[PDB]
Amino acid sequence: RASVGSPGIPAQDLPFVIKAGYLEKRRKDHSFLGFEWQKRWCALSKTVFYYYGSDKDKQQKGEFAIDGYDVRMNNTLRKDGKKDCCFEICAPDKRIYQFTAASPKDAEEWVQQLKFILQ
Repeated sequence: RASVGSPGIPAQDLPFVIKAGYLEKRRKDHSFLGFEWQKRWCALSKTVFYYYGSDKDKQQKGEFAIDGYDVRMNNTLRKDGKKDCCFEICAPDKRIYQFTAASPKDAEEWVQQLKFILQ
């Protein structure tokens, strides 16, 4: 872990938000209670991607800088009728954040926005 954690910032207060919206993020955990894909309010503040339980939370569940990462649509992350709504953001250390959007267009807009930054 880091020596000093990321400051908690209310969702409403985030600066320089390029794009924001509800997505579902896939759980890492093999064994869990509830759904694999958990609803998260996501926001890209400059190059930092924040995620929250809701768009009114006072503190993020987590965040990461996208610098040096890659992004793609991925139609294999689920079998359900949402197969064409999923994309992932891949880090230099092969950590992956995997997301489902409300529609294929919504996912593609996220990817385009991120892809345009990752250069």
